[PDB]
Amino acid sequence: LPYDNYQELEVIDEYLDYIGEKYPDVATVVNAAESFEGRPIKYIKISTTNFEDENKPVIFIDGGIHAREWISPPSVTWAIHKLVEDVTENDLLEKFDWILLPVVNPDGYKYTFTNERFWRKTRSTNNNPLSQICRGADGNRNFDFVWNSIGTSNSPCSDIYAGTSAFSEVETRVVRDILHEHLARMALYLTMHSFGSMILYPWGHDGSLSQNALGLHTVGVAMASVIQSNALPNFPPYTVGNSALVIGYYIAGSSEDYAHSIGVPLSYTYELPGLSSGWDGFHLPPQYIEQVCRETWEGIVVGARRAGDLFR
Ligand SMILES: [Y+2]
Ligand SMILES: [Zn+2]
Repeated sequence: LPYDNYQELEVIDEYLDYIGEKYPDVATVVNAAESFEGRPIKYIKISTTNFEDENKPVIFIDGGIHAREWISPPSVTWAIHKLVEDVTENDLLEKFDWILLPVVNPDGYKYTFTNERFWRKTRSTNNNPLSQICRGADGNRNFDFVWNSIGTSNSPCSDIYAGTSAFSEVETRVVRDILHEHLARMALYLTMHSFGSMILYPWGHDGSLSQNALGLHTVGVAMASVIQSNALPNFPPYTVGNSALVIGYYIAGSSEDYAHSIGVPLSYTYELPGLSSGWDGFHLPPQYIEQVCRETWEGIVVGARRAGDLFR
């Protein structure tokens, strides 16, 4: 178990393989692709009907796009634990099929363990020689959404580098392929990040509302509310709202915006808690990991329920 520590990439990976092997009648692990460096990228597919009954919408949750945000992956694997290992909300398996990608960017995650704790990009290089020095691209700037128009830098060494082109990163292409393959029945998309205790929705490039703003801000407020009553007295309150207006700046190329631009009705970027305003924020004290994973699961429960209502 040990949700008492931030686990290594191999541990997270081995966990999906454990769920896949132990509960094959409800879970299926798929090795999407290979990261830039050769590491397998994996997600797990949970369904009590083998993804066959298309009348059941899909819930897609992912984390680990940003290497340094360590609290992100365990929140995703805790959802996997709650969906397969300790099912206390049976209606969630009845009503939906699920896809969870704990770590979208494995080369960057591992690298925060082996080399630099606060690296955020991927670890790719390209025909351009300067990429030998400046590796990777900001994954949450890589999606084809007004790509590179704002919130980025053309320097391959910037941490907000958008990549050589939209979806130039295989890690980002994996998320894309999931969105499209399940677009028809995807009721909700949650991409987990850190930190700020925030639940953000499109649009991130200009801070304007989308046609589905009412539902977005209603289900968020409802998720943020259940978190709050399950949270620890010392944690800050959740802020719900438009991504750009809450986060304070404009960003082009996010996965949340991209997912919304192609039709996913409810798509949010969850900025999990941090207790220090600086780099320390990306390292919520370990003793809190199981708590943040637990409360965040209560948010996911309310949000998947509300999203199911609004999808029908
Ligand atoms: Y460095
Ligand atoms: Zn992030």
